[PDB]
Amino acid sequence: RGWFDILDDWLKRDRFVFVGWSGILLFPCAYLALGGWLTGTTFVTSWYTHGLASSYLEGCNFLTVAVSTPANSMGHSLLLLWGPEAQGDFTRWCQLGGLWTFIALHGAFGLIGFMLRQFEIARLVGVRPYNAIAFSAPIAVFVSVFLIYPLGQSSWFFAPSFGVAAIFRFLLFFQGFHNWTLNPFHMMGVAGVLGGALLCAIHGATVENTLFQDGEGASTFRAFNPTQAEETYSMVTANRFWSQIFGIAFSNKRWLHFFMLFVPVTGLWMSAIGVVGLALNLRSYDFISQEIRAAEDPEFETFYTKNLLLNEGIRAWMAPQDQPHENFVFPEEVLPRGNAL
Amino acid sequence: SYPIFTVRWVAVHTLAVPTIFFLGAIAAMQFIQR
Amino acid sequence: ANLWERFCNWVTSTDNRLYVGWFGVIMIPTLLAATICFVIAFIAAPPVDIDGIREPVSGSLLYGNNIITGAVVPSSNAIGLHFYPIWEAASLDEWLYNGGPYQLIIFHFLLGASCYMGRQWELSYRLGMRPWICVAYSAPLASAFAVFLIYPIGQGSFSDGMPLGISGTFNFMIVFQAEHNILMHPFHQLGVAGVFGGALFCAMHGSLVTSSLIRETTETESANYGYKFGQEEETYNIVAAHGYFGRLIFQYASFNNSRSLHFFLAAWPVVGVWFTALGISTMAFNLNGFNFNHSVIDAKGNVINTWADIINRANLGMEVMHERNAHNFPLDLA
Amino acid sequence: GTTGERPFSDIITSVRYWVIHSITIPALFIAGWLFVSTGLAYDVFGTPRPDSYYAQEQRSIPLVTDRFEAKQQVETFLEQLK
Amino acid sequence: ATNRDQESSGFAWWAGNARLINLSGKLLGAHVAHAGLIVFWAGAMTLFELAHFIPEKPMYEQGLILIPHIATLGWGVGPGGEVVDTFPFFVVGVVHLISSAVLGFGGVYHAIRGPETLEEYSSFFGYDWKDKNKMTTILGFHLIVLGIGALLLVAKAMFFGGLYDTWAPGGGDVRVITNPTLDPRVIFGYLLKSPFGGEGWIVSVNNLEDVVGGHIWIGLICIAGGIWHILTTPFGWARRAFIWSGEAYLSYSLGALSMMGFIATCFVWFNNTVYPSEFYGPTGPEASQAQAMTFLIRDQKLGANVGSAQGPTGLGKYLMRSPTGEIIFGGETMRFWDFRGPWLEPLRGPNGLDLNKIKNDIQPWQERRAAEYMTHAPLGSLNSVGGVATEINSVNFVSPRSWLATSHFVLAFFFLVGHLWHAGRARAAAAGFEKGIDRESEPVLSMPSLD
Amino acid sequence: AELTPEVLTVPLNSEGKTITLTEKQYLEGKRLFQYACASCHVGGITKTNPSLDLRTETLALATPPRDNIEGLVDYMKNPTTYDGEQEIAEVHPSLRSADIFPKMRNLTEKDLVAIAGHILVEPKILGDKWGGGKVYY
Ligand code: CLA
Ligand code: CLA
Ligand code: CLA
Ligand code: CLA
Ligand SMILES: CC1=C(/C=C/C(C)=C/C=C/C(C)=C/C=C/C=C(C)/C=C/C=C(C)/C=C/C2=C(C)CCCC2(C)C)C(C)(C)CCC1
Ligand SMILES: CC1=C(/C=C/C(C)=C/C=C/C(C)=C/C=C/C=C(C)/C=C/C=C(C)/C=C/C2=C(C)CCCC2(C)C)C(C)(C)CCC1
Ligand SMILES: CC1=C(/C=C/C(C)=C/C=C/C(C)=C/C=C/C=C(C)/C=C/C=C(C)/C=C/C2=C(C)CCCC2(C)C)C(C)(C)CCC1
Ligand code: OEY
Ligand SMILES: [Cl-]
Ligand SMILES: [Cl-]
Ligand SMILES: [Fe+2]
Repeated sequence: RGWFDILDDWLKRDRFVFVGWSGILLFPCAYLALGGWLTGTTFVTSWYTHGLASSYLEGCNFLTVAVSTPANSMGHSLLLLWGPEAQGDFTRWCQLGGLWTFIALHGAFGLIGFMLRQFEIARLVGVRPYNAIAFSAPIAVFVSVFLIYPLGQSSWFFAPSFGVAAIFRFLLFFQGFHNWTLNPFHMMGVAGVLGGALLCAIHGATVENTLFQDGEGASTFRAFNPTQAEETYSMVTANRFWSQIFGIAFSNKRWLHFFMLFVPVTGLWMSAIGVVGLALNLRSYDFISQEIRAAEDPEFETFYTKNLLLNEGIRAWMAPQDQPHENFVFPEEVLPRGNAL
Repeated sequence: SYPIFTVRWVAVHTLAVPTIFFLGAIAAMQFIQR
Repeated sequence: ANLWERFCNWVTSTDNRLYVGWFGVIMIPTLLAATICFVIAFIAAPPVDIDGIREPVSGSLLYGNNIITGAVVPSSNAIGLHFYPIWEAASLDEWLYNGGPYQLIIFHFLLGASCYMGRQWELSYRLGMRPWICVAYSAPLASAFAVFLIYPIGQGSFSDGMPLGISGTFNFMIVFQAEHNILMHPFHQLGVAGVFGGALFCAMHGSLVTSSLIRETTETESANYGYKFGQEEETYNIVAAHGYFGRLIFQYASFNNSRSLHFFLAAWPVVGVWFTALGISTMAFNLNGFNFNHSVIDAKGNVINTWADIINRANLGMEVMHERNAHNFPLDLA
Repeated sequence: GTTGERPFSDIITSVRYWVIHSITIPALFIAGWLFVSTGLAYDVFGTPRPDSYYAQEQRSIPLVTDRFEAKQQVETFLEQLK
Repeated sequence: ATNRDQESSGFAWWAGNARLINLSGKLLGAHVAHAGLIVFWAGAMTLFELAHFIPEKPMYEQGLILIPHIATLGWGVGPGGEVVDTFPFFVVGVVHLISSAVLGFGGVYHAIRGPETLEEYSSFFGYDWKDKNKMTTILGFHLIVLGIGALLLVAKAMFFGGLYDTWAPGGGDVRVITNPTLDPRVIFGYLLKSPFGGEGWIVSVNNLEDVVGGHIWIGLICIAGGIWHILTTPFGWARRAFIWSGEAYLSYSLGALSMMGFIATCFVWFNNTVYPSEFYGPTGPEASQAQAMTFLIRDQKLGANVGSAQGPTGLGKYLMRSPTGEIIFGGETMRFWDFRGPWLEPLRGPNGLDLNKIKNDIQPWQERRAAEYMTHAPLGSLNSVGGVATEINSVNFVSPRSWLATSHFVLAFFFLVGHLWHAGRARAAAAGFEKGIDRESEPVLSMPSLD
Repeated sequence: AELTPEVLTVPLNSEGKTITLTEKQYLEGKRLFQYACASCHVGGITKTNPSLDLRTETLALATPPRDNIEGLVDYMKNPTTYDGEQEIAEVHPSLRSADIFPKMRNLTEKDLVAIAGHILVEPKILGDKWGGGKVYY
């Protein structure tokens, strides 16, 4: 009954917002990541790091506001407030991109805290910690995309900026430079996400349309008591419907709900790996046999080669402004363009 | 007989009071002319 | 009974391994025609002048494609929205050149998938089920109509429909972004919320039911043997899964009604995908995504770029390179 | 059950609640408004005013090009503005 | 508490209008009050458009969808679609809006004050959804009303000043129609045209004679069907084929409205006869054709021989052949060679565009129309930045053809969803399992195993 | 940067006399140019004939010179080809053709001057972007 056991008691008290030991890590970091984003999109520019407006105060709307990444010349600096670049000057810190690493790092630790929170609450209630395990896929995505990818590149400049339109630019950068649609690791991630969404919809619709009549009203929602032992819908009729419509059906409810965990979780993990590849420019950019042929045979054309022409257009037309620190000067005459346009 | 200051109380006000502050800032922004 | 009644009983029989049904009577031949034509074309079809400019695009494996680059190529821009059955061509060779297999495949397939939707209703009625599974399928079905039919209609040509291929899909997506700023369109943003959220809620529900599985096995066997097909009892403690998930957030942010929980799982991705399909369907008529190009200017009048202007720079690179030989006149109006 | 706090339905319907917050909410709003309208938000965060993006005759962006002279660079650009 | 709560009616609040399925009086008030809202919106919106109308700007630069409907019927407009008197728009606006008050008064009266069920107050007005005889009678009355309404458009066109005719000689003009088309080979030939390119089913109707003619057929057919259903009751094959319930009737109409919504979408996008491009802006095909015309005219003025100019691909830069040989504009607009429009048909010969008319007979009004239509192509952004998606802000414009086609596709799609919803529910309801599977007689449990 | 009277000072005529506009006039000429001209001239290009733009160096080399308020007001009254050789009021909106180009009807001489001031001031602010087309977007 030492002071440690007494702090443990109060942290694990049943209250409206459970705290736990993991709250000490979670609540500060998640609040400061959140607040840093809200503060930055409201009040802070990207003028000196990017040559862009990026707050409401400058006249941006919700789609174009961002906490943008620090300038390329900062490298992978931690950009601590008391560090050598800002020297404690808060205003300078904002102007140099300090909010971006502020949000990225506090968010990294808030995510750790949230996963620990899932273990902590699971252990106290005595359930298996599969929801914590599922949360590894968001973590894998966050770390690969926001931390690993820029560490492989020249600087944090090329990480995602925290904004709706900023993320769209990132998407399109990844097409023009990395040919990321062509990457089998992104394709697996796509299948895992669209498959998760399929599983989500087909399972919910199947349960809603094989319910037993457990009440007398037309709103079927009131005929479920969370304490009841019986299944609320018919696994036997669902199984038959799908066996005859689609040829196969689930028969084992446990496997069914495990599969719902497995699919999206694996998808995101697979995309995480491909982004680690892209940190190194280890792209699936090309197909050598097709380039050999195309180079030799000016009548050979596929959708593969048409898309590389699109990529070359993205790179040339977007680099000068997207990478201002490079001082790209492209005369009109070197810009790639088809006829007329 | 409920408490009025709880952990929950701190939770909602840590969010709410900056939210309303920020709203007025954004409201005022709609009248900034270049 | 007479032969017609014998046939009607077979068609609607719930004893067939696969339900046939009246929708199935249309669905089976049209899907078989679409599938057989697709497999042959993907393997063997010769190049297709998709853009009507005598510049054939090779789509098939035998003509130098792999699984990722190969496609059934959309039919020629010279055809526009004209109907091009095999019997309108002067020879199979002419029909192959102008991309006839694309029309045959997509019309047979749209028709067959629409009956797939109907056939879901039909069996649900023979089984005594509630009928709305087919409503869920309408979201992927509507999305398919959008890319294969509605969008060609709005732009005037099946040559601007989505190719039947992996890289052809990407080509369609990139050109769509340049000409509509679909990323900046809220219906697509609703479709992303729909499928991200679907994947999340799929992971959540799966992880939560699994987390609260009742101990029914030893540690050496698969816990899946704790459920027996058709058992009356539930295999997990929903109260325990609520008690975990209620505390993870707060008590009322968590479902305790299994029926409300599952309707939420159905409704979320169905609605989002409805919207993104509506997004393609209305960008077919060139009501495009938000345009904020040069929306911010300073006291003098200089353009202060936002991230929207950077997106426009990339959009411009797709615009000026796509179909590089196809435009003679400065505006790309469809 | 209930973890012992007062229900939100109870509080927001209570008179004492709206007595307290008829003031706090609009005051917090006013303060945020004042934060922007005094021009104070520009100075705390260093956000350009509509007139201080470019010098009158320069079209180039004041982009920082050095890691440790960075803060020195941003100060020099702010004084070529005058 | 006559329904009005879940415990008695069986429906939750979010499905509460379903509490009215068997309260004919309260249901009547819902329909009339709703009709009030429809008439109200037609009233308010016209006045709004009228307040915001600047007769110097084209209608399609001003975000107008209702005034172009009134202009098409002949009122307020002169040669070339020029607005000559705005008073008829005011009249149309005020008269609907005044009407919405008497509609709303009747709706709110029947919904709140009047009898909740009509069946005891009068055998004529009350009904049971399952009375197959009463139902066809109500259908028959509404049929007659529709045929009358159809003939009102004939009356406007033949006896009350005519309709705006974009095709009318000399730039367009209002015109009395005196010889409507009655030849059923034409009128019903439209129903049998294929919907694909260059045919376009009934969307291809390109002259006021066919339009007025077809509305004479439809009005007479609707009046005959009104009588027919008033005097008949459904035959056995029809009795065995349908679900006879209130909700099933709803699903049927939802299906029909969906179908109509999709057709209207394509009507406004392709048809420039009953949606004159003078009022609605150029069609997509029309704008894209107008661009090739514009640069034919420019380059020919500099001395280009537009008929022999080989393009980059080998096809003609300005002129090529369609797949059946017609001479047509080149470039990507080759997909639009089915376009037909009053500004372009004067250059058409028996083989398509005529090189000699191109060399000699292009009037300045055609160069004006084609520049105008090309710079008003139906492209633009959600926030009404006109142009392609990569255009900078400046032009505040979205074509009303875009606005009308996008909205009615969305509406037609959601009504098809509503059809499937209510149709499937109506079938399940009628068979007795819309509330779920009976545990004590689960059907699948009484069926053989699939394998 | 800001909108100074130095920026708002444009050639009145070809004989080097200048006039100096106000903020209200510049905004007026932008609103009017949007309303009347931008459908073909957005950003200083010419969609229906990209070879002729609204660049000050281009208006300079027109016959007669068009890089001054009076020369532009004259163009909006009686537009000619680039070399002066031909009147084009029939296919270019002008006061002389306000019957066929109705958006010109309501315009007055002060409105034309506002539009001309906008066209002449705008490249002093945007530089290459004005009349440069999509390369500079
Ligand atoms: C709002 C309009 C409306 C509605 C809802 C009804 C509803 C009904 N009618 Mg009525 N009818 C109407 C208008 C309408 N009618 C008009 C205007 C006329 C005058 C011509 C008639 C003449 C009429 C007759 C003569 C009969 C009905 C009958 C019926 C009943 C069965 C109809 C049926 O089986 O569906 C249609 C279902 C079918 C299987 C029919 C074949 C459908 C094919 C596949 C469609 C394709 C051909 C199509 C008819 C025309 C081609 C157009 C195409 C290009 C799109 C039903 C209660 C029947 C009845 O019971 O009478 C008491 C009957 O015999 N109606
Ligand atoms: C959950 C709590 C938490 C966590 C994990 C972090 C984590 C972080 N913050 Mg945040 N921060 C927090 C709360 C937290 N903060 C709060 C409440 C505020 C409000 C004031 C801030 C305000 C803030 C600012 C303004 C900044 C950070 C920054 C940082 C980063 C660098 C910190 C650093 O270098 O540490 C250095 C300090 C330590 C490592 C602590 C050492 C601990 C002791 C002294 C070691 C000695 C122990 C002894 C030997 C043995 C004792 C044994 C025991 C039994 C007695 C890091 C990501 C910086 C950042 O994000 O830059 C990009 C930054 O600029 N934080
Ligand atoms: C077009 C819209 C529309 C219409 C016409 C109706 C009509 C109706 N509803 Mg539905 N309903 C709607 C939308 C609509 N609803 C929506 C969106 C919802 C979701 C929340 C519901 C949910 C719902 C439920 C849950 C229930 C109804 C019920 C009813 C019926 C009885 C209403 C009653 O007693 O209220 C009494 C209310 C009042 C007396 C308050 C006064 C409101 C009046 C009627 C409005 C007048 C305002 C207007 C400006 C009048 C001035 C004009 C005048 C000069 C002429 C009535 C026929 C009830 C029913 O079916 O009963 C069996 C019922 O239980 N509705
Ligand atoms: C289609 C809509 C509709 C329907 C079916 C009914 C039906 C009914 N109403 Mg209702 N009502 C409506 C609309 C409707 N009403 C509207 C719009 C108003 C507002 C004025 C009212 C106000 C109202 C009141 C205040 C009362 C009724 C009553 C009644 C009942 C007897 C009506 C009667 O006297 O008939 C007898 C038949 C006649 C008098 C023949 C003349 C009918 C009119 C004048 C012909 C007009 C035709 C018109 C040209 C068609 C075009 C209209 C429009 C498109 C321009 C009956 C159940 C009474 C009731 O139920 O008592 C409790 C009652 O007290 N209604
Ligand atoms: C960074 C930093 C920090 C922190 C800060 C913070 C903590 C902040 C916070 C802040 C915040 C916390 C803010 C908030 C805000 C909010 C807002 C801004 C909101 C708004 C919203 C809205 C707008 C909504 C609305 C809506 C919609 C839109 C739709 C639907 C409906 C609704 C109604 C919902 C410190 C100090 C450490 C220092 C260092 C730096
Ligand atoms: C039942 C119900 C409901 C519904 C309601 C409704 C639907 C109604 C409607 C109503 C209506 C529908 C109404 C109407 C109104 C109208 C009016 C009120 C009008 C008036 C007008 C006037 C007065 C005009 C004037 C003028 C003139 C003459 C000239 C120009 C100027 C002006 C415009 C000013 C709800 C949902 C709520 C809830 C539940 C129950
Ligand atoms: C006015 C006009 C015109 C004319 C039109 C007409 C004359 C119309 C007709 C139309 C018609 C004549 C229509 C009809 C329709 C039909 C339908 C829409 C049907 C449907 C059916 C159903 C839906 C059925 C179903 C079923 C089945 C299939 C099986 C058994 C069961 C049941 C019965 C359910 C024209 C274009 C010249 C020009 C412009 C104006
Ligand atoms: O993008 Mn751009 O726009 Ca719709 O067409 Mn005109 O060019 Mn071409 O044929 Mn495929 O695609
Ligand atoms: Cl392309
Ligand atoms: Cl072209
Ligand atoms: Fe489940």
